[PDB]
Parts: sequence; structure tokens; C-alpha cells
Amino acid sequence: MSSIGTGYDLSASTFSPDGRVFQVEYAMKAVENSSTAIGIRCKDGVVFGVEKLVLSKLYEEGSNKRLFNVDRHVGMAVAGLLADARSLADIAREEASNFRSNFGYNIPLKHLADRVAMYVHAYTLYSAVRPFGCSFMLGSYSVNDGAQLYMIDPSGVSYGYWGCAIGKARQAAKTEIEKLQMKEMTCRDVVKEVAKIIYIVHDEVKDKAFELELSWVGELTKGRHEIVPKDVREEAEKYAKESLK
Amino acid sequence: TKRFDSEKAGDREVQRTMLELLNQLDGFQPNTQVKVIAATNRVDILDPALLRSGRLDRKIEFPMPNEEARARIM
Amino acid sequence: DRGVNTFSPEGRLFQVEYAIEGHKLGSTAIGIQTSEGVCLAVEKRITSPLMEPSSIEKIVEIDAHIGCAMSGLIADAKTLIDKARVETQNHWFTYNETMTVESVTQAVSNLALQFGEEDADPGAMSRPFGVALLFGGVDEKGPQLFHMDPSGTFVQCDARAIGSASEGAQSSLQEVYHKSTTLKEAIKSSLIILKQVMEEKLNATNIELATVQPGQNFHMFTKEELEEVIKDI
Amino acid sequence: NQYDNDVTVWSPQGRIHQIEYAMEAVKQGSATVGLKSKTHAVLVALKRAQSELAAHQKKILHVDNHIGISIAGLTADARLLCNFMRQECLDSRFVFDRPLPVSRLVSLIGSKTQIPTQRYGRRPYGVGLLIAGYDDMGPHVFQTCPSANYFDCRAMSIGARSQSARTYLERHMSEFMQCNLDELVKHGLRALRETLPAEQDLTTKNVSIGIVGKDLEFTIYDDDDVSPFLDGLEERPQ
Amino acid sequence: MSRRYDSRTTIFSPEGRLYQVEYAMEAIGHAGTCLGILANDGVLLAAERRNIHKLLDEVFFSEKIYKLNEDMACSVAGITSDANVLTNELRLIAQRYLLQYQEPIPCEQLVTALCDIKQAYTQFGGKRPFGVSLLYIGWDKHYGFQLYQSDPSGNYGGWKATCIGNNSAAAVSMLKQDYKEGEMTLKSALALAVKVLNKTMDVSKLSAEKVEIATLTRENGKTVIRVLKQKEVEQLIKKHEEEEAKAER
Amino acid sequence: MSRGSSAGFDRHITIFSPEGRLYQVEYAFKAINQGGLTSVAVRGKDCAVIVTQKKVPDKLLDSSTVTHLFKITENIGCVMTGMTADSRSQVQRARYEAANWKYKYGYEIPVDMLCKRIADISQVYTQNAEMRPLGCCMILIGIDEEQGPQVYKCDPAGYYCGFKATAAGVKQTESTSFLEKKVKKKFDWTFEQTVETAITCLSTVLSIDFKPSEIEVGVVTVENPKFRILTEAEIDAHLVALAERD
Amino acid sequence: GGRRFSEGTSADREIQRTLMELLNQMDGFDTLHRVKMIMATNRPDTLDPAL
Amino acid sequence: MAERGYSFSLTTFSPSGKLVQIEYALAAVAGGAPSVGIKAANGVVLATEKKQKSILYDERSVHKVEPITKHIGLVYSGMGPDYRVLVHRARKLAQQYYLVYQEPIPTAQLVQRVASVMQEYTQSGGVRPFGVSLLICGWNEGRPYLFQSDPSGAYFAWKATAMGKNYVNGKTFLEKRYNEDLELEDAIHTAILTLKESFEGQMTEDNIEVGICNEAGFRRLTPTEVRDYLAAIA
Amino acid sequence: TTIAGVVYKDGIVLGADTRATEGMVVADKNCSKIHFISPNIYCCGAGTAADTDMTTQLISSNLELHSLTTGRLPRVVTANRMLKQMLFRYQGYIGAALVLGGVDVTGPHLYSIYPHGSTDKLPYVTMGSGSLAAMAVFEDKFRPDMEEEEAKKLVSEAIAAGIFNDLGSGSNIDLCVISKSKLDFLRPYSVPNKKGTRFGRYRCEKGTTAVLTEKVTPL
Amino acid sequence: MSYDRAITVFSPDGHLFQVEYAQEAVKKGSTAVGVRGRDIVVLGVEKKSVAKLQDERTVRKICALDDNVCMAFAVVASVSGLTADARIVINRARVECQSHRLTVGDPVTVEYITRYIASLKQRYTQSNGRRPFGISALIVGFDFDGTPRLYQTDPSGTYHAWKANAIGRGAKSVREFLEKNYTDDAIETDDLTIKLVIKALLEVVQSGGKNIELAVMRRDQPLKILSPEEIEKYVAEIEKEKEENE
Repeated sequence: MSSIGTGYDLSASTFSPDGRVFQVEYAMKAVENSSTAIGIRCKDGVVFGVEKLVLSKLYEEGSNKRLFNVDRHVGMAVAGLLADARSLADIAREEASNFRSNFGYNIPLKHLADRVAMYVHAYTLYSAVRPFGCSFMLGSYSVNDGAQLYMIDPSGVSYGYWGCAIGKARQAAKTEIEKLQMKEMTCRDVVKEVAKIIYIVHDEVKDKAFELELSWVGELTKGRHEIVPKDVREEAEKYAKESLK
Repeated sequence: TKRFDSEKAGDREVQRTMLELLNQLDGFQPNTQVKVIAATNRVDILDPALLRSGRLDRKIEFPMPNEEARARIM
Repeated sequence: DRGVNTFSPEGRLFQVEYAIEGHKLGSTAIGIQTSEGVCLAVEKRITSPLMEPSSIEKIVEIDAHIGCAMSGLIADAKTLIDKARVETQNHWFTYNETMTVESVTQAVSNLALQFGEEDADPGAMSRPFGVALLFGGVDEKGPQLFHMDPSGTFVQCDARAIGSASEGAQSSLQEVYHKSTTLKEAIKSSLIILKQVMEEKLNATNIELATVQPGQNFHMFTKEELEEVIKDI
Repeated sequence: NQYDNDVTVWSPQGRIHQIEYAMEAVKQGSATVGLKSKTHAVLVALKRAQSELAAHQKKILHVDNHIGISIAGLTADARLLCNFMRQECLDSRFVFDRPLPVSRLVSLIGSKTQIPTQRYGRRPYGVGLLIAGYDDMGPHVFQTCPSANYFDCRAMSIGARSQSARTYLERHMSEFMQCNLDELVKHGLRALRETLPAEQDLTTKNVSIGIVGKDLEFTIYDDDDVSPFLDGLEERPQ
Repeated sequence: MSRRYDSRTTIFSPEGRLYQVEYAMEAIGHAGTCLGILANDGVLLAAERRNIHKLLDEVFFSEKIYKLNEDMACSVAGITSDANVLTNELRLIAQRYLLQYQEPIPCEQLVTALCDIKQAYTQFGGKRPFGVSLLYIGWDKHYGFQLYQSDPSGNYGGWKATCIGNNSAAAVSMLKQDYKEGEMTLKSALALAVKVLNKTMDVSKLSAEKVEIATLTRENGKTVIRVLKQKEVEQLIKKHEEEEAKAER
Repeated sequence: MSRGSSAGFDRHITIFSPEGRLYQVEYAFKAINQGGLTSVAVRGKDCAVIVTQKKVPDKLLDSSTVTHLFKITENIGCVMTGMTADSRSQVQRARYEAANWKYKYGYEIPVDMLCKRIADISQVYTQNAEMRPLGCCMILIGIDEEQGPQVYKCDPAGYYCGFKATAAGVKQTESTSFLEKKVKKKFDWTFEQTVETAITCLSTVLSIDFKPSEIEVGVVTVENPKFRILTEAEIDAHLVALAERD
Repeated sequence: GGRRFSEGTSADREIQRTLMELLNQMDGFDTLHRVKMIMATNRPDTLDPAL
Repeated sequence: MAERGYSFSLTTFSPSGKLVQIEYALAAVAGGAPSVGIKAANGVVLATEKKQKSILYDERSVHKVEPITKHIGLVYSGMGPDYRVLVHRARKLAQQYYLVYQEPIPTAQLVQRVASVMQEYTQSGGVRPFGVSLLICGWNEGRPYLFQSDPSGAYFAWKATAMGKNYVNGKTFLEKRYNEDLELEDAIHTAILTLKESFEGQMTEDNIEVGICNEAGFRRLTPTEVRDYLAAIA
Repeated sequence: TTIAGVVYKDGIVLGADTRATEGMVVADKNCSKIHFISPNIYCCGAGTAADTDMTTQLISSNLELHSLTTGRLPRVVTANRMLKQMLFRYQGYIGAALVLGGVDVTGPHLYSIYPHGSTDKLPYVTMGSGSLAAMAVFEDKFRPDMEEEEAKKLVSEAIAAGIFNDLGSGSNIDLCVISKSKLDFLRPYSVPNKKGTRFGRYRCEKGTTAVLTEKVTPL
Repeated sequence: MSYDRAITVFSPDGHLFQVEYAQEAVKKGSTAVGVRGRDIVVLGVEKKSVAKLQDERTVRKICALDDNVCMAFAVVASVSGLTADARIVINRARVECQSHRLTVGDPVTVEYITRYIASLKQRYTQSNGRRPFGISALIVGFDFDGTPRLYQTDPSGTYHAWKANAIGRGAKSVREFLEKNYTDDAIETDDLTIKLVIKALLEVVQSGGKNIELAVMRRDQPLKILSPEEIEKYVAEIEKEKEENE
């Protein structure tokens, strides 16, 4: 089963009489271990809220960051193992960069998501390599394709979501989204909401301690994936803290 | 662990006990009077007949201690 | 089953721990850096007089002013030495002067650990070599003795021993051999230490000595020279 | 166990034990401390050798005219990775001709290290690297794991019994930021000594320093100017 | 995963044999009689035709007699499957040699090119060795008439008379008993070969459906490779059969 | 040994069993059932139809870009049943090949050329012991030029074959046998008629009973050169007629 | 619900006697009437081929 | 998209001296559809069962009976997917030959080519052999021809052969019913009878496919023509 | 050199050609068929340089075969155009082949003329070989641009006969190839315009002008 | 290639398995003796297993790598000739000898071939999915000097020159009898060197001239492989000399 020397977790070419693939499933349990990364689609952009894990006492900003820029206007928030996430960042950024060069217009998220998923999926099929141990979101704003949110898991699926969570708290965190009307809503108000969801979900045993990182890609940034200002972070932090009490 | 089709043997002292254990969890006799705190190292080894959501209701995973948790243990 | 590639809870690889043991199996070689030059001594340890003692070699030339004594599996080392010969003259084409002890040793050591038993290229190792090499010469910089390990850890030495007596001999060298001991005395120090691992007494057909001294190229000592150090041990 | 037969072997938790077990190899390595100010990036390292009657070969490696590394772990593997980095740094100097970013270089190591850990029938590399580099955005001192994740720290210690040294790093964490070159090196020595027992206090011989910064390029002091930093002794601060 | 499945049959054994070659060696023995005898004006091969039905097309010259070149011919003991890929490859090699040298290829030169390939499979790769052992017959300028045998790793031996297949020990001993190193002519040489095949084989009168015999004869300075037809074979059967009849008396 | 070849390798990697056909290959057909999707496809003379769940599970999942009807290319479209990961992977590979064919070869792509091309590829995947026999099944619609509207389905095993009627999914056997009774008591296929047959089979078998927002129907019509989803308007008009049917 | 067995422990042996008895009682020469017998299983695959 | 492949020993010899995989592949073809090939010596006739056990299959262009080229065809028994790649591959060899010579590939030549493929699948590891037995037909160079290639990579010559279920009985019924120096008409009649002796029972013209091969070419007849034949046979 | 035309009519496609196949302006052979029959569905006329045209038709025929069998659609002339354009590019625009591909799809019969250019050329009715414009020019002239099938078949045969008369390169029989997508009627003698004079009288000789000193059969 | 499965992996015993498995396979049998003379070097193998019906002219167990380099081989089992295994080493060595003579105008020395054997064994070790040959070769030849040499290699790839050595069926036993026979006269007289090879082979098992094949090389002249008829005359004369000394 999990303790074995042939097939099961060694392979992923294996099937059980149920049909399952255990290795691809073990990769899914790996994304679960670290804290939540949420990314919410607005009709005007994407706002992310990520727990940025504080693994030491001698931190500087951007240390073990999970916010990546795939393209100029795509942000990528990862959850689960960061080792696998760095290799995934290089592959996604590379597919986007060449796209911009050739097509000369802003990469459609629907296209980018299909290509990275195929890559994850090529590894899950194979028993020759293991598959990535993280799950990620790509989120973007353009006026050539609209605001899009996509999610790619360790299996190799790409489907669009209008508000998603990956990481430990995601079953709880997702529920809070159904409460919110977020499909139509400014990116300014949604930052306040991603921050308050994270503060309440966190507990001292999903991970020791975190640093709040929120990111913009919307009408406010003018279609640029950038990190939120010091001002923005703090008011959204404040509202999270006041709601927490 | 019931995945049986075992055309040759397969023990089945163990089969009888696996089925009897379900029966006692079922509401022929109460299950609001008997609670089961179950500890098993893996759920991979275990079969879904046992796990369900009306044999074992909560599924609580235990990750290995965090950094703060080990200082508390000490 | 478990693989061999895996790290153990000790915090070391299995293949590599075996390779160090391979170094321990063979014959002992002593390489002493003196500031008058660098001498390399190795035991022949012949068991038959029908052999021709010249052609039992375990000192082979990396360069024309660097000599190398090698220990553990004699065969496994030879490949590393073959690749070394091509680099030293190659170095002459590019730089327009001869290779140093330091440059050659770091380049062979990169190859020493590369191992991936399955799903690794056939132009790359499946297992590491169990050889320890002692590169001893005097070059543009001066007398240098560098030691190379099968773990691919290179370090500069003045007196190093490798082979069956490797830990024992190395301790014993640190004691007699210092930089207040001359080159001929280094040759006497090596001969005494050599005997426990040897099956017989020291002779001029049971040692092979070669010294590379300043201002001179590599010289393989002749029967007369071997015999003068045999007289006084 | 059989969560670590190959580096594709998952545990039910969802962790590869071989990559973790590769970190235990870094602990076998020699103690190295990485510190930064606002003008210098300083690397303080422990050199060990088998002959102490001979000069100890450096544990500080050359990567760029403003990048130097200190290794903790596997010696062959650290050198093996070093060559990929060296090729890229020197290439970056030809093409881009900036003083290359520590954050940029480090991610490329993350793609290569991932290859064997992703691949069956192979071993991870069990070496932890502390890189000092100075670009035009000031110093950065980065830690790279046996995995592929990086930390941008102000101070870090990976190596043998690194906890003892961190106790010092935690205590003067504020101080690092203000320093000049001299001050960075004295703190790293006071940290470095702690890893080792109470009754062992360093010598210049087994200390190599790689100094990087705004006022300087790349200079490695093996005993050259090591003696004044060592002075002003402090012996194992608890 | 992958090594565990690999039974390590590619490993050397302490004794100094390869497990695979030894298991292939048995595959040759199950299978039918293939014998070659040397004679002094030509050389002949006799192989067991194992395709007997009353509805046979005969789309090939034979399914065991293969003409590899326009100066070589061979017979088979082993598995028909291995024999088919192999037989084609034997043709490109025989034919290229014929282009360069322009003289008939030695029987020894022909076994060696293949040998590398056989050896390659066994030692490494985890690839099966070919299940057939081939008796090549030919005439080459240098030695005159020759017969060569190849084995499952390409181990070669020059033989005046040899036999592999079913009741290999019985056929080779018997043939050793009457004939020792090239004491007979081409005429008599066909009569011994059919006689041996007769005893070894379950049908003890044979027909031309049971045996197929091929001759390679040097005529007017040039090697002629001919598979003899059923008609010629019956004549050879009656000659041995009659010789057996006298023996009893 | 009984209960799978665990002392043997035959479900561990691809190699023939002592019983003939592989455990692993048979097992792949079991992965389809996991998806939760059941597709019913009915062949007509007006359109070749696919009826599949539009069904969404939350407010958080799109339905403006999540569909299991896929436009491989304009004339030919398909539905994937089973594992979602494998589903996308074949669709993209199919899309690229479809453009490449049209560009080089210049021939318009019928139902057969996509179906057969994928099927041969999915044979290679079954044949290699690195790759796994597919987790999805592809049911294609598209207009054959000689035949008319055609419905083909290719196996994760690597076999392609034509169908007048087919079904794939959780209830593969139950739906095909149900649809068999409908063929036997034959319907002269109009536009409305092929669509009606497909929905009644699926509604009876799942026993949910669908409404128009819960299904999405895919047609490739003889006057539409492109693949189009009929959506709710046409479905409701048929839907009521289904209750009045029998 | 039994299987072929016949390399098993004493536990696989007792199951068969009972499994034999059920067969004859249903259809053998003995059979039910108005009265109905209901079985409950988890797998129909654990069952004897004859059953 | 990162793999080297695996090649491992389950494809090397067992101690018995026979190959573990070949026996299993022969078992796959025995489980298949029965298929007879008869060389008339007036044309080659090949018959197979059209059915796949549900007759909700369109098959007016999808057939078990496929022409490779102008007058050479393959009929198979055994595995459907494995056959599909072999049909496609066989064509590709035929056209390659067609470019150089101008004549379509002989049945004698074609089998060796196909045989190499069957061989790779057995001998290398991490693959498994094809489980399809092939009846290869042609009429070329003044004689009609029938070849057999079994799954291992052997090719055998027969003038009347039977396959699949009750391959043994078909060969004996062929021996008995069909005699030598009879015509083409007689050949066509005997094949449908061998299929009756090889899985018995009910036949429709959508349960059988019959294809006739001449130098005019191989063609699989239309559903109607096959229907007339049925009535003749018992 | 060669004079080939194929036509789109109100029926199917009629190809007309003179016999002779020439290596330049001189005849290599005065026998065989210039318009070639391939598979049952595809007929191709050939024109310009001989060496480039025969081989192009042959190579595309394999490719087209693979595509026909798998797809199970009948061959499309637009499809045929793309394959010749891609193949001829691969070669690097070496030699001169004006090629006339003509096949019947399930829709109308479709005819295309591909010159050696590697163009995507759609005609209306075309004639090839020689000069592309010069042959094409005739179609505008005699065809009213659609007339009944029988009238059109006499018309092509008459126009092609005029090019044979005007240009003596074409010689021997004029062949008409009536091409459907399974029916290939190869009518050798649509019109014979010219033929030789009988080679009745010898130029033979007895040995006394050249003799033989051997008659043997080697072994 | 795809095969990278382990056949050799390093031991804590400080050895390579294959090499040791090979070394015992030369302990257990296939007597090959070589002596080095003063004009001529002669190597001999005993066994081609001439059972009085086999050919003797065309069989080679001593193969000429070059015209001044020759090797005689051994390693045996139940699969008795490992001629195949040798045949690879023989072909690669043959090209390499010739190749060395094109580049470097000195005639190739035995010392070059011996390093080349040490690297072939090793290279097979380092490459994934590959295994060392079992052979041990007695490399005979002539240098630039024209000096006769006899060198011996082991299955690991370590070489030594030796005046006279015997391997097979007790390497040390055959060599210690042969040690008395190696005298100053024996090495000087060429004819006595031919007898020395034959005289050693006879110790293990006596008689047979067909079983014994030996090849002789004189100066840089081509290899001459002696007729068995020459051997039979020689064994008869050797047997009487044994009675004379003793």
C-alpha cells in the first residue's frame, strides 16, 4: 500500500480495481499541509490573499514568498510544498513569455492553464517521475479577455473558478465565499474580505506564524500584477483584526 | 480489510469479526451510548466499509508537531 | 526492498560509505610533500619472482612534473588517470604552460560523485569509484601535495597515507613527518610505516619510489637509488 | 521505511522522506553563517582538513566578482551545483553585465535541484548553501535548501549544531542592518564558535571569510586580515 | 519499482555462465533436428520440415531452409519467431559482405557479426536472446568447404559434422560413429543425413513432407545454392531406407 | 494467490497476465466510472447529439467555461467521460493535431480521422509501462461526408468503432441496453427526435430527472458547419414533450 | 458466503458446510412458499460461484 | 514530459526454456473471434464475424475486414486496439513499397515486416506482445496466396487455416469439407460453414462479413450480398 | 513538350492528353500513357518537364492513400493542392512540374491546376504543360464557360487536338481519361492525329559485315 | 538507452561483484599459459574440446588483434566457451590496435592494449544498465623496441608483465612446476620456448595435441597459428624430456 517496493506509490501507471491512482492522491495530501491561499475573481480583476509562512526570526520581505508573476498581468499563488512550486513557476512563466512574444497580446488564462495542467498531467500518468506536490491559482485582469481565475491541482485539471482556496483551511474558507457577492464587486472591497477570512482561519498548528501578503491585479493597478501598498495592507489587516476580536 | 474476492483462503476469522463490528455500530443497538475513539496509523490500509461517515464520523488527521508544539512538549 | 541512492537517518548516502571502504581494501601509498620536493612511495608487495617488478606500477604520471600514487581498486583509479593525461596537455594548448596540482585535482573530483542508478544517462556514473588518489608534484607555485577522496572532498596535505593502513599511517605521519624533516628523511619515515600492511620486509623490489624535485622533471628511481634508502631504515 | 526507497516515494502524510533525509546530511557539514548589512554581505566559514600541518583548503568558492558561497553538507555536490551557478554568473556578466541579482540566480538552482528529486532512482543533493552577493539594490544573503525553496534572510546559520549559533543571531538581529564590514565579520565568528563545544575557540587557520560589498569586489581572507575580527575575544555566549 | 521487476537475469553467475544463454540452450533442444555434414565436392544440410498438412500453400521456398545469400544457405533448430527477424538480418549482412569483397563470405565471418548482438541482449538490456541456433553451410575460397554453428550468445565453433535440436546427443554420436572427419562424398553424405533424421524423428520411414534437405554445391567455380525439391528427396530416402534393411540381416 | 496478482507483476506495469488480457487495462474502464459523468449520444439524420451534465456544484465553479462538450474543431466536437485530468489532456492534443491536419494535409476532418488518430495514440499509452491506459473515453460527433451524421466512440483501450447509439460513464451498461430498446422500436429521426431519445435514456437511468439548466446538449447540424450547444430554449420545448411521451 | 478455498485455515473450512446447506434448502428438493428469505451482503463477489 | 522508459526482465527466458509472454499472447488470440482463410487457387476468401455483441454499431465503413492496399487485405482475430495500430502500420509499409516498385507489397514480403514489430514487443522490456493473429491474403504474380502470422512473430504457410474459438475444429472441418481442385464459389461457401463449425448458431448479415480477394482487388461485400449466401449454408 | 488538360464540366472530369513523353523536346519514349492512373479515385495529368512530374504524382499518391483510408472521406482537390504545395517546398523549388490533380468529392467534381510554384491556385478550367497561360487561354475561348457533358467532351478533345496540330512535340495517340472516384475509363484512342510509316523494309545484314566467334552458355 | 537497471552496484567489501564472479571462472578452468622468450613469445590454450569430429583449421580461440599484438583468452562455465564475450573485446581491440598504428608511427605496444583493457572493463561498470565481461587475456606482443613481451590482465583491468604465468585450474600450481622449467637456456632458444608453453599445459591433464592450440609470433612478423599435427609431435618429445630430468 504505502509501505511497498513495487507499484502503488512507486508508480502512478498503476490502477486499482476501483480505478484509483494512489501517488497522484499522495500529492494532493501534500498541498493540504500548509496554510491557505485564496484568489477571488471580480468583474474587474483578481485579488489574492496569501499566508506567507514565517519560518524563522530573521525574516525580510519576500522570503519564501508564494506570489509569483507568470505574465505581466498574471499573478500566481501557490499552496502546499514550495519546492515543487518553484519548478512550476519557471514552466508557467516560460509558456507565457513566449506567448506574448509571438501573439503580441495578453495571454488568455484559459490557454495558459491548459498548458501547465498538461505538464502536471504528463507526470501523473507517468510512473517514471512523481507529480508536483503543490496546487496553484493563476489570476489575472486584461481587457482583451476579461478578468479570469483559474486553478490547477496536482492531478492536471484546469477549470475556471470565480473564487477559489487551496491549502489547509479551504473547505472552511470556501464557505465564506458563498456568503459574499464577489462576482460583481470592486477589487478595493474584496481586499478587505480576503484579509479577514485568512486571520480567522489561521491557528497555531497549521503553521507557527504568518505575514500577510495581499496582491492586486485589477482596475486599481490598471491591469498590472503588483503587490498592494503599505497603506492598503494595513487597513485590510486592521479590518481582519477588528473582525477577529 | 475487506476487499475480499479471495478464491483461495483469505483467513476469515478476520472476515466474521470485520462484519460483526459494523453490526454493533449500526442502530440495531445504540451508537449514541457507545462512542469509538479509534487510532490507526493509516487510513490507506483501512477499507471504506469501516470509515464511512456513520461508522466514524469525524476524520481528524494528526500532522507531526509544529515548531512551537515541540517547545511546548519540552 | 529499498534503494541504495537513499539517504540513511545517519545523514549519509549508502554507495559513498561503501566507496570509502573500497579505498581501504588495496595497497598503501604514502605521498609526502617536503619543501626539497615531493616523494611518493608505494608498496609493490609481490608474491612471485616470475613477475617483472618494473611493470607492477601504481605510480602513474598525471603530468611531466606531477606524479600520482593511487590506492584501493587499481583498475577503478586507472580511468580517472586516463582522463587526467588528456587535461594536462590540453592545459598546455590553452594557457601555453603546464597544469598545476590544484587545477587537475578539482576537475577529476567533480566526476567522483554524480551517481543516479536508474534514470541517469549512460554517459554518467551509476556508482562512485572506491579510489583515493594522492597527486604529488612540484609545479610553478612550488611543492604541493593534494589528496583526493572518492567522496569528492579535496584537501591540501603535506603528508597523507591511503590504503589499508590509511587511518594508522596518517596518524603516524603527522608525528614523524613535519616541515622540520628533510626529503630523504621523508623516504625513511614512509618505509617504516609501510611494513605492518606489507607481508614481508622492505626491499628494492618491494618499494617503488619516485621524487619530483624543483627545477627538475619527474624521475623514477633506479635500482641503485632504491637500494641506498633500503640500507638505512 | 518505505517512504524513502526512491525520491518518488510518498508517505501518506504527503512528504518525501529522502529530501528531508538529505537535510540531515547538511548537519554533517561544517558550520557556516551568512549575515548582511546595508552595504556588505559577509560569509563566515569553518574549514576542517585531515592535515593541520598543511594549509587548509578553502571552503569559500568563487562564483562572481561579488558573489561567494559557503557550503555546509556534501562537498562534491556543493562544488557540482557551484559550476552551474558559476557558468551562469560569468555568462550574466557577459550578456546582462549587471552585478547579478541573488534572487534571480537562486531560483535557477531551484529548477536544477528539482530534477533528481522529481526523478526516480536517484538521490537528492544534501547540501545547504549560503550565498553572499551584492547587486545595485544592496546586499542580499540567501539560504537555499536541499529542496528548492529560498529564504532571503538578514542572518542565517545552516550546518552542524546551527541552533547554538542562531541563539546569537536572534539576540543581535537588529544590529546586523547598521553594520560596516568589520562589525559583520566579528558577529559571524562569535556565532560560528558556538556550534562547537564550550571549550573550543576558533583559530584563524580554520577560518575563511568571503567578504562582499559596496566598497569591495570579492576578496577571501584565509588568515590575511582574519586576526583583528577574532580579537576582542568572546568565548561561547550562551 | 523497475529493478525489482528486473529479475536480474543479466547478472553473471560465479560459475561463469549467463542464465539466459543457458535457458535459450534448452529452447534449441525442444525443437527439431538440424544437422549439417561436410563432404568433399559439396556440402549438405538436412532439417526437419514441421509443416505437414494436406492443405499447404508453400508460399516460401521452405520455412526452415533459408538461402541467406547467393552463396550461403542455412537450416534452423529453435523457435520459428526468432528465426524470422534473424533470417532477414542475416541476409543484409551476407549481401553487404558480397558487395565489398565479391567472393563468398566465410561461414565464420557470418556467425561473428551476429554474435555481438546476441551478447548485447544477454549481458545487459534485459532483452531475450534469439531462440534459434543456426547451422550455416557454405564454401569460401580460403578453406574450401565449411560448416559453422552459432549458439544463443554467438559462441561459434567450426564443425565437420554437428547436430542440434531434438535428440541432439543421439544424432551427433551416431554420425560420429560412422563418419569421423570427412571420410565421405556428396552422394553418401545425403544418405547419412536423412538416416540420422529418420531415427531422431517419430516417423521412421519419412516422406518429403517430414524432411527437407538442402545442398550447397560448388560447380564451375561458382557456389550454387539450391533447396532440393520433394522429388529429389524421395530418392535419398529410399537409399538410406534400403541400407537399413540390409543392416538387420 | 487470488485477489489480484500481488506476488506477480501484471497490475503493476503492462504486461500480459496468465489469463490472457491484463488486469490494468480492464481497470482503466473502471476509472471512467469515477468521473460521475454519464454521457448518452444518439445518432440521427438531422444532427448527431450528445447530452451531458452542465451541472455545477457551487457558486465558486464557472459554467461559462466549464462544460464537458468540447469543440475539437468546427465540424467535429466531442464529450469526455471519466477522469477530468486525462480529459483536458486529450482535448488539447486533439485540437493541435486537427489544425495541423487541416494545414498540411488539406482534407477536411471527418469523425473517423480524429477518432482513429486518438485511438492509435491511446494504444501507445496502453502499450507502455510508463504511461497508463486512459482515465477518460471520448465520444465524438461530427458529420461524415459519405454516411451523414456519425457518432463514434473510442475506447481508452485504443479501439474505435462506429455506433448508431452509444453510452459511456457510471452506468455504461445500463444506458446502452436502455437505448437498445429505443432502436428496436425505431424512430424516423427528425431534429427534435434524436435529442428526445437521448434525454429520456439518461433521465430514466440516473433517476434524477433533468431539467434544461442541468443538461447541456451539443449538436453538430448539417446546416451548422460549427459545433453549437442548444442550451435551455430548445431543451425545455422537448422536455415537456418527454413527459407527454408515453 | 464462501469461495473455492482449499489451502486455507480451519476458519475457511466451517464456512463451506453452512454455505452447502443454504443451497439445498432454497432450491434443492426443498423450497420456500409465501415465506421469503432475504440475504444482505457488502460484496456479491465474496459469494460462492454456485450461490 | 520527462521519462527515459523502463526495460526490465519479464521478457527474458524462464527456466522452462520457453518464453513466458508468448504463451499468454496465444491465449489472447484463442479468446478472439473465429477467422477462416481459404486459398481457392481462384482467389482468396476471408471470413470473420462482424459482431461485437450489441449490434448498435454502425459498421458500414468500420470493418474487421480492411484492405491494406489494392489487392492485399488483413483479417484478424484477437485484440481490437492492437490490430488497429497493425492495420495502420501495415499500410504504411505498403505505400513505401508502392513508391519504389509500382506493384503493391506481396503477402510473403509483408509478413516479415510486420514480424519485426511483433518481435520488438516481445524482446525489449516495458512493452508486451501484440495479441492478434493475422490472415494475410493477396493475389499477385500469377498465384493467389494465404499466409498466417501468429502473435509471437512466427509466420506459417497454410492453404486453409482456422482461428479463434475452436481453431482446432475449424482446421479439421476444412480438411473434411474443402478438397483441392474446387473453384472460388466453393471456397466462399466453405468459409461460412467453418464459422458455423466454430461458434455455431444464429446468423444475420450484420453478424458476418465476407470479403473476396482477386487481382481485381480485395472488397468486403455489402450487407445484401452476404444475406443471399446465408440461405445456402446449413 | 507534353500537352495536358483536365476539365470541370457539367458531368465529372475529362482529361485530355497527347501520348509522347519527352526528356526535353526529344522523345525518350513513344509508348505508354502520359496521363497516369493511380488509386481508383485519383487521376493526375502531367505536364512540363517529365522527370519532375512523374515523381511528384507518385510521392503524393502514398500520402493521399494514407489520408483516404484513415479518414474514409473521398479525396478533395483543395486537399490534394495543399499536399503538393507542402512536398514541393520540402524539395526547395527544384525542377518544373505543372501538375493537374483532379478527384471527385461527395459534393461536385473538383479540378485544380498546381504549377511548380507551390501556390494555392483555384482555377475555373485549366490546361497545363508548356506555358501555363498559353494552355489556360484556350479554355476561355472554346468553352462558353459551361455547356452539357457530351458537348463539353467533344470540345476538350477538339481544343487539345489543335495544340497537338500546332505543336508537333506531342505525337502518337491522344488519350482521354474520363475520371470519376472509382471509374477510370482510359480510352487510348480518342483521336489519333498522327502515326508513322511502316518499317517493313529491313536494314538487316548477314555475317560478312560483322561476325560472331562465340555462342556459348556460361555456368 | 531505456535500460538503466542495476547489474553492478558497489559492495562495502570494496569490490565490484561481476569482476569477482569472473575471477573464479578463471580459477575453475580453461588453462591458458604464456611464456615470454628472447626472440619470440608463445601463448597456448588447452581446449577447443576436439572430440574427433570437429574442425581444427578455422576455429580460433587465439585471435590476432594485430599483426604484432595477439591475445589468448579464458573464463569458462557450463557454458564453456565465452568466445562470444571475448569476440567483443577482440573486435574493439582489433580496430584500436590498427588505429593506434595509423596515428602513432611506433608499432603498437602491449602496454597500450593493456590500459585499453583496463578502461573497457571499467567503462562498462560506470555506464547504467551494463556489466563487465568475464574475460582474462594474455596479451602478447612486440613494442617499438622489437623486444618480446608477455603481459596478463585480470577481469578488473589490472595488468602486469610476467616472464611466465599460467592461469586456469590452479593458476599457482601449473606456474610453480613451470617455474623450474624457466631457465636462461629455455628463454634464449626459441624452440625451447614453444615446448615451455606445451609443457605447462600438460601438467593439469596430459596428452591431446588437438585440444592444445598455440600461436606463435616472431618479431613484428604476422601471427602464425600452428597446425595440431605440429603440436602432437611436440607433446611426444615433451613427455620423454620429463623422464630424462627425473
